[PDB]
Amino acid sequence: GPLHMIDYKEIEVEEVVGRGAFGVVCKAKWRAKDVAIKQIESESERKAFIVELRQLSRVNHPNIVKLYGACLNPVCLVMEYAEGGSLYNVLHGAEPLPYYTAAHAMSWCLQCSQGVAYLHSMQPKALIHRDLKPPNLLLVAGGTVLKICDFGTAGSAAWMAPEVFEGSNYSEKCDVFSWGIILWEVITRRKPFDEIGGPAFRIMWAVHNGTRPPLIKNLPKPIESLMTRCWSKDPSQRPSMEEIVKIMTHLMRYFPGADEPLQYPCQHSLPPGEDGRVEPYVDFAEFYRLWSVDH
Ligand SMILES: CC(C)Oc1c(NC(=O)c2csc3c(=O)[nH]cnc23)cccc1C(=O)N1CCN(C)CC1
Repeated sequence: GPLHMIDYKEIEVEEVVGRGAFGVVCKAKWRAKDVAIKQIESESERKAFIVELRQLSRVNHPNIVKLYGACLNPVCLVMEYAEGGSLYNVLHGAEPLPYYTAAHAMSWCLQCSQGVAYLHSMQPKALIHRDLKPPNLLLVAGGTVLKICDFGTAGSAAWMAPEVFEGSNYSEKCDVFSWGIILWEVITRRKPFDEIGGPAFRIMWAVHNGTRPPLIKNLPKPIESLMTRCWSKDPSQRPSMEEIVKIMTHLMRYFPGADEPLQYPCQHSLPPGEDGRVEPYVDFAEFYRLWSVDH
């Protein structure tokens, strides 16, 4: 795909917003447009920079970040600016947190899977993201449109498939595991394996033994099936991302109002930690209503 060579004199850096998977993201202006620039900081992030630049350029999809171009002095990428911030920040970040609905949660997960499905259909070899998690998912258009960023692989223990941290023969089915966890996360508004915590290896061990995050009380069985399939030990028993996009598209019939921008605040307090099952943040009342009207 097309790319622009950037003169750094054409960039006016406004403020530093935070760090990506590598480097530093800064809000900027270029060609009088609102951009986000990602500067390398460690010089050891050179491999990551080359990988992201290599992938983002050939990738072209509504649910993957627009790469506008690159500047080589100093070494930085010029991408689109995400107004809403990361999905992680929307779920768990700074108070006051925005209120969101089951429709949003389902819509976000559909959009995410849409991007990943595109990546998995790349020619001649599939493109695996290898790092799917809410900090690498961005929200634009008032939090109604999701974009995948941070392709530096193409603190992640909670979203990683068991075969990945085992160094084993992993395929694109590891992305499917990640998506499974993300689905659980947006439904519950809980950090996966927050209960476990510790350092990384404590989660890795838990997941490796077959620990998955707790089941959700009152969750629809078709969503529950999809979720628990996505996080099977055997990679072959997980669905394809092509199948996930189709299933999720069809469930959106029972999730209307997904295009309503995040605007209402939320004062969020959490139920007891481990009961076996957890309460969803979102309400499935309307789902069940619209379902029984059809079925
Ligand atoms: C992850 C973070 C930087 O994400 C935000 C962004 N990010 C972007 O616009 C962005 C555009 S491209 C791109 C990328 O490739 N990686 C990470 N972020 C981006 C913007 C505003 C707030 C946030 C946001 O959650 N922080 C709020 C403030 N906190 C100190 C840091 C997190």
